Amino acid sequence: SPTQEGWDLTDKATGLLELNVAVNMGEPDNDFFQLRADDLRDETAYRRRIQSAA
Amino acid sequence: QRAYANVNTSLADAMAVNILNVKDARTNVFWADDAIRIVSQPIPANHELFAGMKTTSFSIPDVGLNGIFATQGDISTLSGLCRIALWYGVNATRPEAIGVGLPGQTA
Amino acid sequence: TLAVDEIIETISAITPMAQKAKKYTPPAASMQRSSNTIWMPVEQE
Amino acid sequence: ENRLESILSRFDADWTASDEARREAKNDLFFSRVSQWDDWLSQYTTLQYRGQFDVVRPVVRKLVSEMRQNPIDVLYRPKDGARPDAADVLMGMYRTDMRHNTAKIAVNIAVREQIEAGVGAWRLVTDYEDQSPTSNNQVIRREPIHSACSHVIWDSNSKLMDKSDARHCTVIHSMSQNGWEDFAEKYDLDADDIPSFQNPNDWVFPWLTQDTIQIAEFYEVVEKKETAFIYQDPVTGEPVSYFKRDIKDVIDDLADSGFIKIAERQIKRRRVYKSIITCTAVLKDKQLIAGEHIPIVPVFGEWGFVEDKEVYEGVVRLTKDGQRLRNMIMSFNADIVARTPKKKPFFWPEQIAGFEHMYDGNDDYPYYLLNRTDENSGDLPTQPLAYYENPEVPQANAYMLEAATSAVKEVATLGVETYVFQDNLATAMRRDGEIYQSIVNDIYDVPRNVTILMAEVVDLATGEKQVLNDIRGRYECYTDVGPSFQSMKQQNRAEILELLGKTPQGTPEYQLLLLQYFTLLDGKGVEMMRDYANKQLIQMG
Repeated sequence: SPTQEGWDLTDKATGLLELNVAVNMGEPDNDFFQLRADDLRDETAYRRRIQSAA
Repeated sequence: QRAYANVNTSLADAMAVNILNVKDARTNVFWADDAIRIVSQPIPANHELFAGMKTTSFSIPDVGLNGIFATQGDISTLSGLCRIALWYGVNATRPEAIGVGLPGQTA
Repeated sequence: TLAVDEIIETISAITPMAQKAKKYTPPAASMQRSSNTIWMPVEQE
Repeated sequence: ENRLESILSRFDADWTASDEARREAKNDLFFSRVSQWDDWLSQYTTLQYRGQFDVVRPVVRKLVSEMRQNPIDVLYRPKDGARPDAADVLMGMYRTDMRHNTAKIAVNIAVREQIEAGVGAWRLVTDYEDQSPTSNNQVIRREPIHSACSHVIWDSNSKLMDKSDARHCTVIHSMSQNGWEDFAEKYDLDADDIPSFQNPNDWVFPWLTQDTIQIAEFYEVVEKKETAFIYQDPVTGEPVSYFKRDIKDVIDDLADSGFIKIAERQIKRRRVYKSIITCTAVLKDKQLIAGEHIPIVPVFGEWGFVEDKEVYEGVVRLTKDGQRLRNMIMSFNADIVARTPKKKPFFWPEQIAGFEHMYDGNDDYPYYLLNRTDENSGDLPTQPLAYYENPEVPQANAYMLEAATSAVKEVATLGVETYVFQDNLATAMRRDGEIYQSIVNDIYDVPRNVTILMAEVVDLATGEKQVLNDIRGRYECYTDVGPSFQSMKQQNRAEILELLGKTPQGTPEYQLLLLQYFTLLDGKGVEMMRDYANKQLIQMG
């Protein structure tokens, strides 16, 4: 806020100014993989891959 | 408007700029805690991608972020795809509050 | 057109050999990381 | 051969068998609890108006309130030919450990889920309480299960409503990281290796963090013959005790105390084993638990089989179509009201050129003026003024809103009243009583009442641990359903008031009145009345 001194302030009122800033997001960060149905009889590698992805 | 002033004068004609990083140096970084924010959102399951995918949430540890774990299966080739996505953006809302420290900047 | 959906059966197959042959189901994780093969010893002489 | 493979194959068999019913029950829960626009799941749409003008929540609330006004609880009654007070000890124990808030909350949760989706459930567990124990420094409590449709996967080869013929059941628990750490602390698991199982929940609402850690507990019942040892009680008679229950602790202590082994027999009974399992390993294998039945009690709504496939349903399933149609029509009408041009005149610019300020909506002029002449065409053509038509709700929209509302009204009538649902709750309560009786006989110190006083006969091992002794003649009372009472004194007061409500004003009326005074609480005035009543009863003899 500004300020002004004195008793008489005719025509010396001031408006309100509120600035702003913008926020935005980037491209997603991914993990992506493919498996066949014969490779899921163990699942240990699958779970370890999920945790490593996190 | 002058209430927001932050420099004593303005940029006036041929004023020399000085580069302050004159050697390579790993940076030390200080800030006020509210200067860096991380705007994050789970990817909606109605997205054009993740179309035939079954999507659930996925809590990324340590940091307070949640991404999407989406999975799909294929019957022709008895296969499947896993996709872990994370949607976020790091925003510096108070760059005047963020700072950097450059030791050994001998010209 | 008039039509009835009773099936006219035409095949009656029988399975003696695969009924008599014993079925073996080894552990799946072991087969997965052993390339779907398993060894058995042979009676010693 | 692999225990993990066997447990898995069973679980996937049951989980595949119960797919459609579980999906419909979860959709019923979502519809009746969170939102009626199951659109967030997967539809590529925009931001339109979607309002929920509910017409089914009043019915669900009415049903739940009606069934809450009528509490139901187990009631143990002595069998035919047994001692007339054979069930008082069991009833007292049951009231003592089922008067808590946890038991009432479990029953209420199961009832609400039974009304809404079609299936609910609860669990009976045991623990070591050292401040206020029910018996043997132990307490049997009851715990709730939320979303039983997806969280309790019963045996697929079960054709009974209470699942008394089920042989295994897997219960799935999803918890946060701290929840997992405390679970591991409680069950002596390795908290570092985060477990993972079949996720029972679907991310259907814009929740941020739903859940990430899952585990299951596999209960299985085995019916086999085990050795039963016959002894000679040093007081009188011959008691029986299973070999496994005193295999090592007191097997040589009975002889020292005064019990002599008469005979050894084989008796068939059931034992229950729990396995804490994840998707890739077994953490606890076959831990024995108390009782002969699986400690999960299910409650059903409308239950049956279609073709070797289970179908259960509450009240919300058929109202979904009419409710969704009514929501859609009301949203369409709201769009009609919002985005539609209002009624205003159609003008040519030259018809009001220069007079445009008269028509802006003020009230400063006594009339409106229009231009009459055109310099190129002599005169402006004359045509009656036209006004944009007022918005109207289509006859189809009105007819279908009324029709869909009427359809929901006609189909959301459970029964005429919740008699069938309360009868299913009574079936579940009878199952709870059976399970609790088995667990009590396994862990509590049940005395035997002689007609010569209650005889509590037990012995302690060298490790200062008490090993209970219950004779095989334990099932002396059966299970029924009665009103819910918080204590045996309350039950006695209810019985005396009921008897007084049917005895005429004879001498038994005086007797029952004095009895009612005897069974009163204590302040000072009721203390005086009870003292007088006891004196009068003793004097009368």
